Amino acid sequence: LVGANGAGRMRIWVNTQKYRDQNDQEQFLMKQKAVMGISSAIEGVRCFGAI
Amino acid sequence: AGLYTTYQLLEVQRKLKTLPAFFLQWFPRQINFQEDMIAFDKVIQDVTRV
Repeated sequence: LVGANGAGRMRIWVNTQKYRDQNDQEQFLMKQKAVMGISSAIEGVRCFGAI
Repeated sequence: AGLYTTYQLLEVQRKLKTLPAFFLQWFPRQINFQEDMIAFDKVIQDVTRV
């Protein structure tokens, strides 16, 4: 959804993956009635404790 | 003419109706088996679970 000279651009993704619940039910991974906008500057960290 | 007329016959006009293969184009494999039945197996493996 870009403007003219690479300005104000939006990339639209649609996600409807369905994981199986803890209680063994179908549930939508991305929430279906919602809009999420995420950037790569969230800089997330995979934490792993002790086994 | 006289008793009855003469005739020059042209070619026979044969209206011929066919039924060409539109649905068979998705059925490519042919199996000519002599046995009784045909066994299938379908397996669904649910992995997408937390």
